[PDB]
Amino acid sequence: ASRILLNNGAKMPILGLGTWKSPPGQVTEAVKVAIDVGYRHIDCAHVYQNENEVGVAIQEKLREQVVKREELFIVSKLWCTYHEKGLVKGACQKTLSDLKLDYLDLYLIHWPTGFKPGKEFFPLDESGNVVPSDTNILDTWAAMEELVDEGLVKAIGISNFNHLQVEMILNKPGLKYKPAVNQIECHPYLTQEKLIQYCQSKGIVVTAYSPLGSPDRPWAKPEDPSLLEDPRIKAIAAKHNKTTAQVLIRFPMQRNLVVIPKSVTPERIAENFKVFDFELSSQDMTTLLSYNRNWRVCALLRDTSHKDYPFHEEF
Ligand SMILES: NC(=O)c1ccc[n+]([C@@H]2O[C@H](COP(=O)([O-])OP(=O)(O)OC[C@H]3O[C@@H](n4cnc5c(N)ncnc54)[C@H](OP(=O)(O)O)[C@@H]3O)[C@@H](O)[C@H]2O)c1
Ligand SMILES: NC(=O)[C@@H]1C[C@]2(NC(=O)NC2=O)c2cc(F)ccc2O1
Repeated sequence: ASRILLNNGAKMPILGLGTWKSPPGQVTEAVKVAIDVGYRHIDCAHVYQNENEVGVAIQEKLREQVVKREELFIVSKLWCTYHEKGLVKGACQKTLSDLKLDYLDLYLIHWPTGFKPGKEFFPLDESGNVVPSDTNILDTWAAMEELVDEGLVKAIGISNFNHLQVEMILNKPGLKYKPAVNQIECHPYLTQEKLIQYCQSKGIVVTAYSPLGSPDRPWAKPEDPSLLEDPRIKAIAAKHNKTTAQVLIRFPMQRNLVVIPKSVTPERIAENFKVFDFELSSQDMTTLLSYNRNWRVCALLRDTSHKDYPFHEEF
């Protein structure tokens, strides 16, 4: 089945296109190709600095009647410098304008960490530390709930929240809407069994980011593990007559996760979508899970001092 049921009653395509690092002069065509080939979920963010260009593609394909808006599932995130109650609505509307939408299917708090508002996405003090905001994530969550009540977003969620932070929202006094999704890093080197189990036990759908290991991450090093070239994973792919990437995408799908591989390459975009025609065995799945090494691509290493930094806790 191509979609999963959220706790807001809407359905979310379990496969989406990521857009972090997608160059602004390539991402319009990437999203047009993705929708042409059958993608119905696009994962976006203001901090990616390319929403206008993603939006151009979405609008053209609506205009062309390639797809209807009801059939698309568009996701964006609230960046850390906009956690203040007075800035949330504005941030959302700028993203909407850029994406040329009148609503988001899903809007996520991008990180539990709030930063000082301003032009800079990573505001620094004179000694190099990121400057935090005094806003806490419970007041940020209430502002996200307002967005629902104003019709700007159909669902709200969180990203990069650890289990104690998910729990804090779940136990927020006067909680109005629970989070629908927690978007976290997840791949065979970071399998996240504990956090996923917790979120799913709570009815919260987990989206797996960097499922291919983010080989274009800016800080990659030639000696890092490589999922795509791990011969153990190659072997499993070979056996199923699929590519390694296809295996890496099918893997979270069979854990009842949503997954959002990024590509701006038309051939790979199509490749990545042909994952609905084969099944990994239970054994394949346990084998993939065994490769966990708690290897994190996205650890926000410029702000490990934040009170709300999520990755000091085990999960
Ligand atoms: N919530 C957050 O904090 C957060 C954090 C990280 C990522 N994300 C989201 O998750 C998405 C996915 O993560 P990611 O961008 O870090 O990386 P990823 O999706 O794990 O990997 C993308 C890299 O893989 C390459 N690639 C894609 N398909 C391939 C295939 N079939 N064969 C070989 N190489 C392939 C891409 O190349 P080309 O593009 O050159 O084809 C690109 O270099 C992001 O784009 C973003 O939407 C969210
Ligand atoms: N260092 C990190 O872990 C995050 C990763 C991350 N990528 C992503 O998709 N979400 C993120 O927040 C990102 C994206 C940016 F545009 C800029 C910084 C950046 O930092």
